Amino acid sequence: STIEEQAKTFLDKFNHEAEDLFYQSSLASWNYNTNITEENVQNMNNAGDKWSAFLKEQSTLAQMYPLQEIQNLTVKLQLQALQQNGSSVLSEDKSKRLNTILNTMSTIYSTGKVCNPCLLLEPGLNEIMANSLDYNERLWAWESWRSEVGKQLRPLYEEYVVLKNEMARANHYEDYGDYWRGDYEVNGVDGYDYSRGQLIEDVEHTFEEIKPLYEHLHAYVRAKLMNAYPSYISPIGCLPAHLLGDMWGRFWTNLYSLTVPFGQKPNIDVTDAMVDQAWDAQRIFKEAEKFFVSVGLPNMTQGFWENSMLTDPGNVQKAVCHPTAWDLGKGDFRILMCTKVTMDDFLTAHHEMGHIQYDMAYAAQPFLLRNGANEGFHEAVGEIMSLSAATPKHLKSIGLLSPDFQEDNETEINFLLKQALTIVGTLPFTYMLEKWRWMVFKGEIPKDQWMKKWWEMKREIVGVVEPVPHDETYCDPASLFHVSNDYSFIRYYTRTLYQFQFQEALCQAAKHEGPLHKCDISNSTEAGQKLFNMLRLGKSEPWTLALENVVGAKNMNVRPLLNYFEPLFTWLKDQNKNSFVGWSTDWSPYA
Amino acid sequence: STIEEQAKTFLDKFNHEAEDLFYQSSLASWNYNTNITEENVQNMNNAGDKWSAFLKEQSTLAQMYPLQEIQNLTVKLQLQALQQNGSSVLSEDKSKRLNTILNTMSTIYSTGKVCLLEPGLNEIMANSLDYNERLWAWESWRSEVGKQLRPLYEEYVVLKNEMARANHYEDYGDYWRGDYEVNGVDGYDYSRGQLIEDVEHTFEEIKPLYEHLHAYVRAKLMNAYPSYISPIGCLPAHLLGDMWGRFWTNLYSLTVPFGQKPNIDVTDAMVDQAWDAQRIFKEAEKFFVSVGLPNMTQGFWENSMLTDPGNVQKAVCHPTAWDLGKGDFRILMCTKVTMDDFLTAHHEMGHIQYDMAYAAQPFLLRNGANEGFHEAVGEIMSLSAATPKHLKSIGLLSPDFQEDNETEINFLLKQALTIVGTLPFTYMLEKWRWMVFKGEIPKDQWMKKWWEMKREIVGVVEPVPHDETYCDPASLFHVSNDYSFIRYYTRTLYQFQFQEALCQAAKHEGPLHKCDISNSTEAGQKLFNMLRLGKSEPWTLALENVVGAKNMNVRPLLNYFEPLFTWLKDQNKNSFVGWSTDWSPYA
Amino acid sequence: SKLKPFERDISTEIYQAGNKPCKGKGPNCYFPLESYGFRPTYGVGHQPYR
Amino acid sequence: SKLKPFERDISTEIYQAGNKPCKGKGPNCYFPLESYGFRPTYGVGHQPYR
Ligand SMILES: *[C@@H]1O[C@H](CO)[C@@H](O[C@@H]2O[C@H](CO)[C@@H](O)[C@H](O)[C@H]2NC(C)=O)[C@H](O)[C@H]1NC(C)=O
Ligand SMILES: *[C@@H]1O[C@H](CO)[C@@H](O)[C@H](O)[C@H]1NC(C)=O
Ligand SMILES: *[C@@H]1O[C@H](CO)[C@@H](O)[C@H](O)[C@H]1NC(C)=O
Ligand SMILES: *[C@@H]1O[C@H](CO)[C@@H](O)[C@H](O)[C@H]1NC(C)=O
Ligand SMILES: *[C@@H]1O[C@H](CO)[C@@H](O)[C@H](O)[C@H]1NC(C)=O
Ligand SMILES: *[C@@H]1O[C@H](CO)[C@@H](O)[C@H](O)[C@H]1NC(C)=O
Ligand SMILES: *[C@@H]1O[C@H](CO)[C@@H](O)[C@H](O)[C@H]1NC(C)=O
Repeated sequence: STIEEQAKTFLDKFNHEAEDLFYQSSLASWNYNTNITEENVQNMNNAGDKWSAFLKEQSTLAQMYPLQEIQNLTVKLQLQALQQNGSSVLSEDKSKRLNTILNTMSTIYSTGKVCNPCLLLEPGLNEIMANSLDYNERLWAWESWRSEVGKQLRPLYEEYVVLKNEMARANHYEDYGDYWRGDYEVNGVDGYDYSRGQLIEDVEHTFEEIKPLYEHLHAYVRAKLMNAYPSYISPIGCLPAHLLGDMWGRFWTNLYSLTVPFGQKPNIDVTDAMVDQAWDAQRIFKEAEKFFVSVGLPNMTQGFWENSMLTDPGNVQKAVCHPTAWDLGKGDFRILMCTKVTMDDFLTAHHEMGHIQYDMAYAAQPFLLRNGANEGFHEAVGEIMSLSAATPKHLKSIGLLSPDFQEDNETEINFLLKQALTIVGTLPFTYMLEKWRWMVFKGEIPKDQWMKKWWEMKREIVGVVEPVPHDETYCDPASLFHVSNDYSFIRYYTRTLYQFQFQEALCQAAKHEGPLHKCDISNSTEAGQKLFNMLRLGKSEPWTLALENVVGAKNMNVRPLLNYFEPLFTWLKDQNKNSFVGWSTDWSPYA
Repeated sequence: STIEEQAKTFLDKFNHEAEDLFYQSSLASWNYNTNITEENVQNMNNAGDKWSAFLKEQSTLAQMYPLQEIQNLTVKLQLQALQQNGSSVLSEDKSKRLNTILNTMSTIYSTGKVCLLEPGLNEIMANSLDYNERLWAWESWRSEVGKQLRPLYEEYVVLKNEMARANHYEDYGDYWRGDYEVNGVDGYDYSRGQLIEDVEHTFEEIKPLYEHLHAYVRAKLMNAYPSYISPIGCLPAHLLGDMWGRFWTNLYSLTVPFGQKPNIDVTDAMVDQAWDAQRIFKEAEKFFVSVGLPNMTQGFWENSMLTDPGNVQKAVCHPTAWDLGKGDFRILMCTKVTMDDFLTAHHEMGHIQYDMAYAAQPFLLRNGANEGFHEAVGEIMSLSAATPKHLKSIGLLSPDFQEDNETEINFLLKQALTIVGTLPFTYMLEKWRWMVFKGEIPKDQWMKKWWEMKREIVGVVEPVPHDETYCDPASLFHVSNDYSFIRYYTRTLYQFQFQEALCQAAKHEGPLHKCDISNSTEAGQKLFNMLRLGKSEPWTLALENVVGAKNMNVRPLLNYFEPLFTWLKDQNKNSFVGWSTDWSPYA
Repeated sequence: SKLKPFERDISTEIYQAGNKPCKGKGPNCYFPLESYGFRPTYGVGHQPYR
Repeated sequence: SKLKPFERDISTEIYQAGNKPCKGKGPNCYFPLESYGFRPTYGVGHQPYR
């Protein structure tokens, strides 16, 4: 009748009801996305509100079982997941306004359009900028968005920041950015605690270690874009923001077509082989299944194949379709896809199935801890499945890539450049954005200066200068869905570092030699068991320890990043010895 | 992945490699001291450098296993033993100069002389009562050696202090206390300042009866030198028969309480018996085995050389116990049929017996609990063998020999000149060195503070105070070199505390020098188990277990000399008691 | 407590987790039995078996 | 791991004391076997026996 025993009884009851109630919600959500009906909306709304009320009531009851009196540790951790007040401390009018402003910011972002020289930014205008060859159109697009939508999001963004900070104080944190940093804290461990401040410091020190690859990559990208538009871009100055081809600044995938090392060199693309071989999209999914069995991970359940809906709904069911992996509870695992016979769908299939390998292993833990070690692990492990899907060893052994293919170092460079530009080019962006959001929530920077600070950070950290000056009314970061919405960007950076550290840990278990991008994880059942040992732990074990058992380090290292792109880093250095390295932050189209 | 598990695997490897290299070093050194030749010097130097090179690499690796994460205190202590950087922390140019200085200081010590230095300077002073001859020899030697020793001593002190600071100690005196303080344990920690104060307090508690000995001796010097000795002021140091001031023992022939009472001895019996070096040690072994200490095995007996081999294979005739490892234990000595050699055989056997007991532990712990316990255990068995009851029990003392209290007083005075006379001097010297390393005294005042504290603590002073040009303290072998003198004073008390427990086990009523602690097998076995502790259990607990206190125990020393202090009390009624610091022989 | 061999306990009394006397359901008072959710879409380990 | 009755092991595989593979010897890479070193002067428990 003490706190630990009553806590044990309480959580077991919660886990049973939680499995049934979340399942009802997850079913309603799946069925709705599969078939859009008025009834499915009511099922989503009823299951969601009942489940939410359930969670709020159980959190309130959780509060009567103090964490500091419990010696069991497992229930302690489950209570820590449940104890956070959330909206229960925040004043009712502030909570109502916070939910209203979040819904409003999402609505404006997704419904506000940029009128052509009207079009929605996501994906329309971004696709046009990515495919357009006229930098003046990209420049116009950036100014037009700020004029048409940025003015709608700014005053609400400022209020949103204040309301989230108020909630953060209600939750006993300095600001909402700190609240997000708190997702990475652990306690009750043998020297594995990381503080929020340490998480920030670790990111900045890691960037100092990353910088040589970023600068050599950037110097290459900047010089190539300069050669593409030599009458506008300075040979010394940094690149203009509109040239990125991504209004958000997150994806540098839209510069690749201008920075191609050799116009005549292909990237690996096995779409033609699948079509010529008449393979079904569900067969490339079955081949991914064979890969997972070969690694040494559990085989896929029949329930997945029967419950999953892998093909596009087409014109039969009104539907919303995108790749995503679902865990509905009680052993019900499924994937929603718009599958196509193409290499992009294959790598996505590996990403989403890997997410189910994890949900299948997470099922060993109680529902409330039935999650990954941290926020960034799910995508990072899906990316681990993607990296092994991308290497030519995997594709050649399956038969997607021609049996007569031989490595061509310049082709490997073209692949590595495209991959580094997407994966690495985004890293300092993600960092300056998370850090900007953190300073914005903290309140250290006045609201009007925030736009200056964003412009300065783009120039100082990534070598990106806004081609057009903007006032306080316009808001540049709000062009990204996740900035207007409630989203922490620390996890994308963290996911990628986990991703490269994993590729190295599994490469070492696999006992492969050569560049880390050459190294695969197919077969290599030592790597399978090594990975299986963490998958089964998920959120229940400290995430720092959960990774430590695999990677062999107290924290994450950059080294696997350089190993993956080692031939690219070497090539970039060889060209950069002649080109200008670094960038001037004084040059600006504005100036 | 756990620090403790990795530390254990590391230490097990270390202990194996360390034991094999230890044997190689100790054997080569044995061969050189056993047989003096260039070939053994070559093996001595190569093996010593190899062993030290091994330890520096193992210290570097030991530093990768933090001590606070270790739950096994044995492992934690072994890591502590290796993590200390020692000579590796000091910058290369400071180390090069430091080693040059140590070798130069040793060279100067041997180079200087009384216008050869050893043993003749002490023979000249000890064997002559001419005030002026002892004075001449004192001034003549220091005038030659201290001029070159001072600059090097001062630089040595500064460089060692830099070394200590680099190792997170306040100074090198603090470094030494760091080596004497207990570590690797939880809840028994002592502060270095506390060890220093505990020794100072112990000194102050013993001093009041030492003043009674000092008044007695001063009166005897008055009888020898009526025109030169003040009854109130300080006594001349050159009249002790020891240029270094360490001992008052060469005054014994002047200070004998009862001239008609010869000391108790059996030498005549060893001479008629003609005990050789090996039988002196084997009879001592019979005593040690009966006491309960471990038997000396046949390997030791065949490997040791307890005799002078002669000029063809000349030995270094300095009685020492050697621990070579892997069961190879040896004693190198040049034994004569004398009482000093009988007691020396007991001192070195007990010393090596400590080594024998500690060899059962891991290599890093195959060290004694305290440097002072090896000598203290030797000294205890030496004192026990010296006890008249022992000499009677073995049968060498004449069957009709009759002991009395006055003969014991003569014995105790010799013991007092050895212990009571030396303790305030050695204590003073260690405190003086602590002030020079600590940096409390400016370098140009190091000799002035010596003079001042010599007047207050010891009461025997240089016949003429030396000039700031000369460093007289550094003329002493153990001052010129790298040596802590805290271990001599504390070793005496370590011996008295152990002697107290052994006497209590004997359960004899009387003074500590009278009780016979021979046989009493359980007491020897308990001391053996204390020896086995090595560094595994701190020396402070071994002492607490013998006297029931963490503090050093004043009582057994004063109880040992109590019949002598009573004699001194009867003589003190006529003499002036206490040392004035205003008058010196010069003034 | 645990059942004895072949024991069939069919009690429906509410179990109280704490010391406070409790009647009916409440914050720390729970019905001893729970239902199973059986659906054709649940996984192999969650499906009903006869 | 420990040996079973009458089990013989002739492997010299290097043991890695951390969480990573290791090629050869190193700071925490331990070769499982150690050599003997026998001398005529050793004690009873240290001398070789057949
Ligand atoms: C993992 O191992 C399997 C064998 O267990 C490999 O499968 C073979 O792949 C070759 C490729 O040319 C085929 O010719 C064989 O017929 C396959 N064997 C079977 C039984 O299907 C697989 O290729 C390995 N993975 C990789 C990436 O090489
Ligand atoms: C908020 O959580 C704390 C536990 O940290 C609890 O004591 C407090 O009552 C909670 N407040 C509300 C309104 O739920
Ligand atoms: C894994 O599941 C698939 C499902 O079709 C099956 O064909 C395959 O044989 C299974 N492999 C193993 C090793 O169970
Ligand atoms: C979509 O759901 C509604 C309501 O359940 C149903 O009547 C309709 O037939 C479904 N559409 C398809 C294509 O199955
Ligand atoms: C590829 O190899 C050729 C030699 O076969 C070499 O000349 C060329 O520079 C290499 N390219 C890269 C990017 O390493
Ligand atoms: C002793 O030294 C001499 C030097 O002449 C050498 O020849 C002899 O072998 C040495 N003996 C031993 C046992 O080391
Ligand atoms: C020794 O004992 C005798 C016993 O009568 C006593 O007279 C004498 O004074 C004692 N001497 C000393 C020095 O205590």
